[PDB]
Amino acid sequence: SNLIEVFVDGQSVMVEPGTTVLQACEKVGMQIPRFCYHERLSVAGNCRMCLVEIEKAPKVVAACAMPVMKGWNILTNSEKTKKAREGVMEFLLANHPLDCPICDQGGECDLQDQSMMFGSDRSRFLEGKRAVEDKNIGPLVKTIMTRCIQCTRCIRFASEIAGVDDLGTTGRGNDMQVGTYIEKMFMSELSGNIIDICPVGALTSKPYAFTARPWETRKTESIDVMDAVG
Amino acid sequence: TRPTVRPRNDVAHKQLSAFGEYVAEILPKYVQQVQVSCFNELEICIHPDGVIPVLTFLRDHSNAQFKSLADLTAVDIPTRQNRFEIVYNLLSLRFNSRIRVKTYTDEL
Amino acid sequence: FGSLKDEDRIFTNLYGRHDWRLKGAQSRGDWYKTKEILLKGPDWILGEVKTSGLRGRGGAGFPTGLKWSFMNKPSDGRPKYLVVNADEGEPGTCKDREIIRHDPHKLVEGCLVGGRAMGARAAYIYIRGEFYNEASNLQVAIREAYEAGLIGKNACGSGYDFDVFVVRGAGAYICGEETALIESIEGKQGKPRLKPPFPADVGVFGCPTTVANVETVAVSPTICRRGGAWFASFGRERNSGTKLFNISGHVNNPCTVEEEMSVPLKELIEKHAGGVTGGWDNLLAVIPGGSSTPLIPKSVCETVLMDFDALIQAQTGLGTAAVIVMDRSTDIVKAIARLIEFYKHESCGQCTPCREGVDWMNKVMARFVRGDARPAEIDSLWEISKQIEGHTICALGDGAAWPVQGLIRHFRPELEERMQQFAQQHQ
Amino acid sequence: YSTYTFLDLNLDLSKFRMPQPSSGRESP
Amino acid sequence: KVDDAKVSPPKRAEMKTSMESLIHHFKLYTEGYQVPPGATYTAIEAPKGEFGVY
Amino acid sequence: RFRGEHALRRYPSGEERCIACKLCEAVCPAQAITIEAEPRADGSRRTTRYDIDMTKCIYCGFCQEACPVDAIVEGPNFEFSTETHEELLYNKEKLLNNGDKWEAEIAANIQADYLYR
Amino acid sequence: VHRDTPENNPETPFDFTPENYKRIEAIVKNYPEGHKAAAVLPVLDLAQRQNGWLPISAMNKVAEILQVPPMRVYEVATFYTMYNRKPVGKYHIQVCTTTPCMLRNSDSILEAIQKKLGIKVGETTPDKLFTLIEVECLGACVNAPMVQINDNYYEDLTPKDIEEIIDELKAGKIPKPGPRSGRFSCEPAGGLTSLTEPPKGPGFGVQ
Ligand SMILES: Cc1cc2nc3c(=O)[nH]c(=O)nc-3n(C[C@H](O)[C@H](O)[C@H](O)COP(=O)(O)O)c2cc1C
Ligand code: SF4
Ligand code: SF4
Ligand code: SF4
Ligand code: SF4
Ligand code: SF4
Ligand code: FES
Ligand code: FES
Repeated sequence: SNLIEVFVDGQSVMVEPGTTVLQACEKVGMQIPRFCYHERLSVAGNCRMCLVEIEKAPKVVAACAMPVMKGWNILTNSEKTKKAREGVMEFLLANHPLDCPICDQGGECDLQDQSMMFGSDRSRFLEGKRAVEDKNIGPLVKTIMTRCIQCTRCIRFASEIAGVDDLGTTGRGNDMQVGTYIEKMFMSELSGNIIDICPVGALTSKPYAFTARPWETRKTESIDVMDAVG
Repeated sequence: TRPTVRPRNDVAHKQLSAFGEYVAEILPKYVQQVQVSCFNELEICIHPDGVIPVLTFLRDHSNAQFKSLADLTAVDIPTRQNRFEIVYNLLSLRFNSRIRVKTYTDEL
Repeated sequence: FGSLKDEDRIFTNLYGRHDWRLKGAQSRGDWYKTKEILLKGPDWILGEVKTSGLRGRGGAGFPTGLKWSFMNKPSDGRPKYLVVNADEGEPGTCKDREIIRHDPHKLVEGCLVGGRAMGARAAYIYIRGEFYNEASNLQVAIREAYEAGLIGKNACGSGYDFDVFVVRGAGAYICGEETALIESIEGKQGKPRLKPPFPADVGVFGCPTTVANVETVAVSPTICRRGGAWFASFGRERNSGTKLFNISGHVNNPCTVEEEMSVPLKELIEKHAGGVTGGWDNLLAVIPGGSSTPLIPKSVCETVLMDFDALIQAQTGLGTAAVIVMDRSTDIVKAIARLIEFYKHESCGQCTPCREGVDWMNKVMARFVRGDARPAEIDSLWEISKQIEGHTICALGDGAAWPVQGLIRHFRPELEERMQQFAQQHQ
Repeated sequence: YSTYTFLDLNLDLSKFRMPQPSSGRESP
Repeated sequence: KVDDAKVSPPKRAEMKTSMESLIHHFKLYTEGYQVPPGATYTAIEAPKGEFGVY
Repeated sequence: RFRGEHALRRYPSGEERCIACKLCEAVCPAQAITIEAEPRADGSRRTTRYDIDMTKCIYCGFCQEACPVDAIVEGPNFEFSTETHEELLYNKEKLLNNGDKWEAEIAANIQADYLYR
Repeated sequence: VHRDTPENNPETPFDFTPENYKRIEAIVKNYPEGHKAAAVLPVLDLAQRQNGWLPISAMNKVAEILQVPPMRVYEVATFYTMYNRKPVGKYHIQVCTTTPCMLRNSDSILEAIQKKLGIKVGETTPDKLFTLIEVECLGACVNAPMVQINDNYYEDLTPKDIEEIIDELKAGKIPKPGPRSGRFSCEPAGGLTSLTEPPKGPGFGVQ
């Protein structure tokens, strides 16, 4: 009664008519690597770090946005997929300058816990690396835009939830920045909450700015009372 | 794959399937599980009852010698609900092999 | 294919060029029988083109006959439109804008007669604004007829007639895809969508649209006016019709001509009119597609007929319908870089393979040409090109590598010796 | 040929003769 | 060194220019390798007798 | 390749080559090292407290080999042995001198040894 | 070029001629209602026309007309090409340089301008009226290294007569935006003749 069976890696699983690959292949316990996809936001296609390899068809699809039809064999781990996820994450390390000693996300970043486990080994480039320039927003968000893997996860969020529509995409070709065309500072509530979003260290917090790396701390859960919702 | 990856060897993995097949055959009062470590070693999961008994069968026979006791040890695991573990480890001088014998327990 | 031609008579699918530019009764050819066509059931037109089965001029396969009798069979709540590229993206195409320049009276019919098949509502066209003068005149051509009462809202004789709303772009490639054009018809920035939403006939302006091309909707009325049994004339049992080629880059008088399929390139290039460079001993290094196909050397190309699937027999086919060649002085390695230096400027830039993946080549291509650090690179640079295929959304990536993919094929040494030419030089 | 002056082109015959539009809403 | 570089650090010429040579030198000096589960044993001949590791 | 008393170099006109990237701290088996950064006035980061305990240090050669900016370096002088354990704990500004007392020793070893690793 | 504005004309000010508010009635008339919300492509460009290059207060103005937050404009003007954000000259000229246009040696119709016109590429003439660029994919490659001026194009050119096309323009004379030499329409020549005919006595597929 309204569900499909589809074999993920040779194992049957039920899925409502209209869940994507990624929401199926999560049900059996795998992460297709993720960059532009995020639950609470919307979805677009511009990372290209999830390429699942469908069974018996020469093209390679993308497991973010595309439905799942009567059962494919959704083949995560083969010699075809592993030919892509290694071939994208050597691209987005083309320009990503040689920070990590001092990029304040240097203990969680996702150009780090992907690109050891999944993807490449060493580099062949050998010369290059645009460096654009930063600006400022407010006395919270600190902005070095030299990095920006350009998921566009900070942008779909402004026009989304916190309704302030400002941030934009300015340019064409190898060069497009993100931050605002004019000089407008961007300030509101919940918009100090961006710096969970951005998967690499473009947007990092001001007061905390340089104090400690995040392997040393101690997570002791708590509750915030200044106000109603807690 | 060859250059940096450890080359495997099959023969060692065929026999230690057999010779361990049937020590679940001739002492089923005791042995509750057996398997083959991908590196060609065996692990015999044995109830705590047979300890003196099973070894004694492993102590002498013409098909399994296992005279040399090398390493007794332990591991202690919470959330196993029977805490500790033993692992006996025995070398059979004639037949060139290692077969380890795991037996659980508690404190009391 | 018959006699290995592809001839040109005064019997062709295009009426006139130097005769009458302005309006009128369509003195002879056009606007002839209408009320009889439209008054018969619409699906009579559908599949009646199958007698021809036009592959389409949009630079691809997928015969135009299917997609219109394809979905957009039903209708429910929301109107359907027509978006017909007038744009040219490919360098040296030039086929377009000659249709519009001296004879606009054809296509406004081409939609009206065409749009009835879609069951559509309105008519949009689109034109690169970079043509200011010629594109400006269509409105007159619209008015000079439409004002007479030839179109809309019943015109003529049916209860169904609707007008055509011109628009314009600026720095577009956008015709580089459908599902981009229908986005920048709207006024967003133009980043083409993902291809399978709901492919291009579900997700649309507000509501299903179909993206046609120029001579796909231009030649439809005259092929539904007569058709046949002459609809299939030249070309084998697969591809059939007579399209336009526009020769460029070495010839006596590079100019358009109507030529049917299966024409060999050795008589066609030489003809219309001369071969003015060396018809041979000029080495004839040729490009079948405009930008979408790599080189062919002096080999079977010259006997290879221009039929589509005949070209897939070679390492690359071409749907673009254009020709650029070379003789002697033009250094190919020098002359292919400014085909790549072009790609880097026309790309959207969403996807990680396209952006940041084309420059990796374009930054190195100025090593080879200049002549510079050692081989074994060539072996890599091939893999890069092999590494962008299923990885990009639009075809611009799949149309990004082929020139370089097919340069490493067909010419080995010209590079190998030049890296020496600077190697010995360094010494 | 007329560098400026898209006017009557856009606003003369087009303005009166582009019916209705209904175009609906989309309030939103 | 072993070549594959997930288990070996790179040189000081390589970690100091290209990109991939931090993220495998800067995650290799905080957490370690990732070495699959499962038990071993081994032995050698040390000058006075055997030596184990279990 | 000998190991011994510690130092902190500086380039030509001096930058205190250490950037406080908190590594030579995190590979240390014995856990001698102790580092506290905090942004220096211009905005380039440097240290404040840097303390190698000289009793705990087990002389690995793990803190010579993790520093990417190539600061901290085990000297080749066995000058040691003072009479009070209140002492051997080092601060920052004991080290630098102890590493500017000879840089004619150090700066000429690495350029023998750095071609191997 | 850079895509940030150093607060040039935040209030320039700027406004549309009251002759233009009667056309914007017609443009929006095109689209359906409630989605209207972007006519921006003509409307933002019409504003370029009234002025000749649009300052930042032009980008802010249309937002007050179109009620879209004016980062949904500054974006669209930085994507396309035709719009000129910075100031320009009286004639903004193009030299098509691409594979076909290279094969016929567009460099011919390019430099020998520096020896004539006496300015570099990408630089406006010291006064106003001239600047120089090059672009790709416009019009025809069937012609010679064709050239664009502003609203027109000169097909089938050569270094000899383009000396005139600039120099007669410096005088204020406008020399016929067409392929001045060879064939006027870019004709096949080789089957141009054809003897046009009515469509073969219709009544064909009447069935
Ligand atoms: C770089 C590029 C440029 C293109 N330029 C055009 C163009 O100028 N005109 C056009 O009709 N299609 C162009 N296309 C392809 C569009 O996909 C095509 O117009 C659309 O698929 C409509 O096809 P159809 O109407 O023949 O079915 C271009 C594609 C690319 C990648
Ligand atoms: S920012 Fe992300 S990527 Fe750039 S260095 Fe620090 S970690 Fe490595
Ligand atoms: S912040 Fe860094 S990551 Fe987040 S969007 Fe802007 S650039 Fe892309
Ligand atoms: S290639 Fe990637 S970036 Fe370039 S246009 Fe097509 S999608 Fe946008
Ligand atoms: S030397 Fe290397 S490790 Fe010791 S502090 Fe300076 S940077 Fe961090
Ligand atoms: S010297 Fe040996 S012990 Fe002292 S810090 Fe460096 S590594 Fe840890
Ligand atoms: S994660 Fe695949 S689209 Fe962003
Ligand atoms: S591309 Fe240069 S003129 Fe068409």
